[PDB]
Amino acid sequence: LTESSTSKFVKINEKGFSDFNIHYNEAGNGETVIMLHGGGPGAGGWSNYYRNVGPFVDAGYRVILKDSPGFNKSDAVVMDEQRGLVNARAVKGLMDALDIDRAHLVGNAMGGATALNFALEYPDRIGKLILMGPGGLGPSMFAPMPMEGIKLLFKLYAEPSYETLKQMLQVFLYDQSLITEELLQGRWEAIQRQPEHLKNFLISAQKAPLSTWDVTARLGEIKAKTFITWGRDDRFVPLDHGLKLLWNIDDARLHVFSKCGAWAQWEHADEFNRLVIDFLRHA
Amino acid sequence: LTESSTSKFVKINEKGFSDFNIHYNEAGNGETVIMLHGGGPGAGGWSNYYRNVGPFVDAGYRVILKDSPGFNKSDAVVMDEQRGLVNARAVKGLMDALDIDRAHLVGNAMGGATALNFALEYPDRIGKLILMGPGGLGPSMFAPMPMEGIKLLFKLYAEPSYETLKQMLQVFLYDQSLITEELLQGRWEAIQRQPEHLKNFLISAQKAPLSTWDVTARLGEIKAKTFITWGRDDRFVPLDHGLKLLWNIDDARLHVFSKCGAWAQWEHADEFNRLVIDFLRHA
Amino acid sequence: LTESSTSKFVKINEKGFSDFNIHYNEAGNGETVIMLHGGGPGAGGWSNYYRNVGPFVDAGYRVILKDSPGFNKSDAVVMDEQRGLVNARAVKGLMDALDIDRAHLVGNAMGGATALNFALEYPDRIGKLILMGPGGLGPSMFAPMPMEGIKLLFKLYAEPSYETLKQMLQVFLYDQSLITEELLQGRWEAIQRQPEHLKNFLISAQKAPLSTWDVTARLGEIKAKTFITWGRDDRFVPLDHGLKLLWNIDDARLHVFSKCGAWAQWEHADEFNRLVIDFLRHA
Amino acid sequence: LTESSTSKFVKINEKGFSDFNIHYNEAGNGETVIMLHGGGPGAGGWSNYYRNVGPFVDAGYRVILKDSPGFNKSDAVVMDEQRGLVNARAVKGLMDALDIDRAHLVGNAMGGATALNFALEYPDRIGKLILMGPGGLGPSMFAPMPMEGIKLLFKLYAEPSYETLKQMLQVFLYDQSLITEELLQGRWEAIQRQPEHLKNFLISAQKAPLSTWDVTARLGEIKAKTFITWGRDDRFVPLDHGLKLLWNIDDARLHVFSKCGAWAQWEHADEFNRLVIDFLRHA
Ligand SMILES: O=C(O)/C(O)=C\C=C\C(=O)c1ccccc1
Ligand SMILES: O=C(O)/C(O)=C\C=C\C(=O)c1ccccc1
Ligand SMILES: O=C(O)/C(O)=C\C=C\C(=O)c1ccccc1
Ligand SMILES: O=C(O)/C(O)=C\C=C\C(=O)c1ccccc1
Ligand code: NA
Ligand code: NA
Ligand code: NA
Ligand code: NA
Repeated sequence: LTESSTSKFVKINEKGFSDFNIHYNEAGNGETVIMLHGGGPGAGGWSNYYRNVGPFVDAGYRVILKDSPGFNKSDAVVMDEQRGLVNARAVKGLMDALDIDRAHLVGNAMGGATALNFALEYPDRIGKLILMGPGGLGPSMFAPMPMEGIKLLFKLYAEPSYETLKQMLQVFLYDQSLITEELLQGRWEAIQRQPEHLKNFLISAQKAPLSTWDVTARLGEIKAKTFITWGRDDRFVPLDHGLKLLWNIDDARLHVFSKCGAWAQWEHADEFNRLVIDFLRHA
Repeated sequence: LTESSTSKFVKINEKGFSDFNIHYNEAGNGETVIMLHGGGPGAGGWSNYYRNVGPFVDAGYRVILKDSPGFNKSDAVVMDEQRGLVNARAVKGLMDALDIDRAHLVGNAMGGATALNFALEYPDRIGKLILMGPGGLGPSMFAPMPMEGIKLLFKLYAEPSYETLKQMLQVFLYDQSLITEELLQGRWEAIQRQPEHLKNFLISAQKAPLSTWDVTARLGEIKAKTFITWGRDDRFVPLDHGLKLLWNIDDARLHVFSKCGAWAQWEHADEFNRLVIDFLRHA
Repeated sequence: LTESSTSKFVKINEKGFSDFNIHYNEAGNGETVIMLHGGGPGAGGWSNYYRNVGPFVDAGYRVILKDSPGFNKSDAVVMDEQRGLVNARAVKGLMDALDIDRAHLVGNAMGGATALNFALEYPDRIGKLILMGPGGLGPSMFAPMPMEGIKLLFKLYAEPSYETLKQMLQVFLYDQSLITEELLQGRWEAIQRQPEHLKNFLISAQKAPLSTWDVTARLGEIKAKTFITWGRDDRFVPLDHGLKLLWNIDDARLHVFSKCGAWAQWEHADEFNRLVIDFLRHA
Repeated sequence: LTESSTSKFVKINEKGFSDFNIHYNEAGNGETVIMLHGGGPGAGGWSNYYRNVGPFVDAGYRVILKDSPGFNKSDAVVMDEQRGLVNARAVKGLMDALDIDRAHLVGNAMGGATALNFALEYPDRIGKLILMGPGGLGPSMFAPMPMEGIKLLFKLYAEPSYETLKQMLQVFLYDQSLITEELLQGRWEAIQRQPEHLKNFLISAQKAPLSTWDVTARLGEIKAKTFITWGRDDRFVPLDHGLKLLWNIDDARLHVFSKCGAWAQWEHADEFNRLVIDFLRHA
């Protein structure tokens, strides 16, 4: 599978969205699993999940790697509401357009926020819920905020450079040897190709600060079976939030990977794939 | 499989042990997995692991449910050293007697301490290491100690009664509906059948308090791939110790079950069996 | 100072309360400090704060040790709303009746909940806010709930006995040598003298479970300078809630006493008195 | 009081030290309080404690602001052992040279490590122990390590610049408005004046990594009354280590300041001074 061979576009129409272009990468034909990416400069579905798409398709799922609004090849947008919710509206728009009744969701960081908001807003449209270090769940009991990684994410949005990108990826990943030229060049291309996304993200963030994303009080509404993953060494979203989700969601479990930053699906892809596929099949 | 059909005895000779009788329950014939039980009155291998033995044997392992010294049908003993270490010596004694070169270990609570000590003392004799809420790892950063459950364990040792046993099991398990008459009668029979074990446990505990069990400082020596499990609702061994192990053992992961006390292998048997079998096969 | 010499009654009329009798103990004539007690059987203002009233009066404060509705010598009541809020309404009723414009509040456990609700509902009527292990702030990130101490508090409400009272106090206090016959007999007398309070508490608790008390989401509204204290060894209200308050209230500090249960003002009276008086004078 | 008027030098001779020059700033004549600084580039006694020296002297103490070996105006040194211990040896050397029998110690970060090692090695020579976010106490249960601030401290040691110094101070302090030109120019002068200290620090750190500083296992030996302070927002030394000390030292208390980085004695000087003076007088 390649980005090119799996690349698709769909126009969505949900609430605020009118004829809004969503890019996604699709493979497989079984039960639908929609995978949702983080909010860093240059993020997108394919780059975030390229180590996961194959095994999930092999396991028999239909995998959709979605570009959230204002990222990668989806349309540009300035958001005045918290991104988790707006993003979830876009997932519903995509599912309606593609005639998908229910989907399992997988989301890291911003994508975890998207997935939480979707489960809250459209409980009849979700299967299982897989969350990797979801962002926006209020203060940490231990970590000073903004987190180290979030400071770098804002620095790169405001003053994009290849050097600052490398600095951000060094904080993002636990194992520095994973930062190949291929990874760097790829993310840098996505940043260079869509400068408007960077500008728009910063305007959006002013309009709706991270505090507005906090859906903690509503977590008791979630009836989806939930699998929470965390990197032990995540410098972007605090580990204690894994506990917050575990205590507040009715049917959840928590898996923490050692030697792992904020990209567990990439850093620990084999174990992540096995655990999540097992969860989807058997939980 | 039944307790009777799987029941075996072996005399061990390791360090302090001379012609010491160890009872165990064995089934299967593949790679050896030795499962080690907790330290509560009436504990033993079969009762602790009866929901696990079948699936592990089905998966192709040789399962040995070991009775630790001073429990169930193994010989009575008064220990002057911390039980984790003495217990680990007994595992080695059993393996030598049965000509087993390496074993995967599974242990909860006291059995987790046994398994940690074994990995430390005999690193050439262990495969993978599976730890469920291991006891004795020093103070908690959050929980007042002695833990609520430990107070009840000592109360039942000192003044055994069916009522106090039920009180202890109510704290041990998250879901109260799991406390059937079968469970209660079974544990009560093991308590009634070996009063000497109760007396000896209390003498042992005076000679080597829980502080003596703390092997935290040596955790960096462990080279075994390690899978740590915890019940979110464990009132016997504090949840933050799962983090302690995750930060201090080189290659570990942590899985926390929601709605789960100190007997995760029984309370969440299906998920526990699937996760641990996957770990043994693929990690 | 004695209970008898300081004993007063005042009828209150606030919202739901009509000609409702509130008992309190008053001494001193400076700035008013209202001290609010916990929710255990037999609790009351004088017994909870008798080691604190003298030093605060010596420091120049007017101290009011208030009996909350449904405790000690205040009127009996069945509450259908969370007690923190109803209790706070009663504090306002008392202050209005006594022509007190602003008060500093001190409250432990249930009384901490009362004080938080008061600061939220009547921000113009509070000076400084002193909180000792306040109850009802939602789940713990570490402690299984209901807490060990809360289980015993409900057991004593339902089946009052001198033995169960002693068991509860053993969990309440860190240092067992503090449990004198005087303490036990005193609390037992308050329990024996007002059986209706026990019955009513249990009815109230069914109508408004501890979850209803959770004001976490509103903590950002508190503008009062806040001093949070915790016992390291509190088995009634979880230590991590001290962190929750510290991160969520604008101007707070946290002081944790070692070797201390849920009655820090009594167990560590000298240090508590010095710290809180310094805070009132200088913060 | 000024740096110049209080400036003194003393040659020390303790274990490895031979005629080793120690610089310190002294004022007052009562009970001796030795204050010990952190390990950042350009750190020293006067700059670290200039908001504290006056009030402590006013309270009646003899205050010695000590420059640790390899900092500020003390002699250059390459250390092959953990700095906490070597530093503590230097404190003893100073006390012996000045005929001081016992001292109260105050230390932040590296200085907290110095003070812990001193209490362990010379328990007959310490009064009370005041610890502000002491460094080197092993892994955090929550924070990825090396901490954000420690990364910047090493960056500034290796590539000193005014810009990198400002970046470090921005992480060091919670309130950015405290970073005046006076603060920056002062620290920069100390860095420019002693380049050899920077080079030597980096050589020392290679010889004895932060892991070597971990004295956790010995904390039970400390008999000194101990006051632990932490900044809620400390990005250099993890907040949970305040809990570690509180559970492991016999007679400790913990005070956490909100809106506070790694320099609590400067960021919250008034409250810090009041609390520590009260502790020295009355605990
Ligand atoms: O998208 C990425 O891969 C990336 O580099 C960082 C993602 C950061 C987040 O999505 C995020 C969102 C909210 C809070 C914390 C973190
Ligand atoms: O063995 C059992 O099943 C049981 O009821 C309790 C086990 C308790 C422990 O083994 C234990 C050991 C050390 C510390 C904490 C807990
Ligand atoms: O009032 C007392 O002294 C007592 O024994 C226990 C108090 C318990 C509480 O007030 C309480 C309230 C809500 C949650 C936890 C604890
Ligand atoms: O000395 C300073 O003021 C400074 O900027 C940083 C101090 C850092 C430490 O001493 C330190 C030492 C060990 C671990 C963590 C932190
Ligand atoms: Na490489
Ligand atoms: Na049943
Ligand atoms: Na006594
Ligand atoms: Na300014």
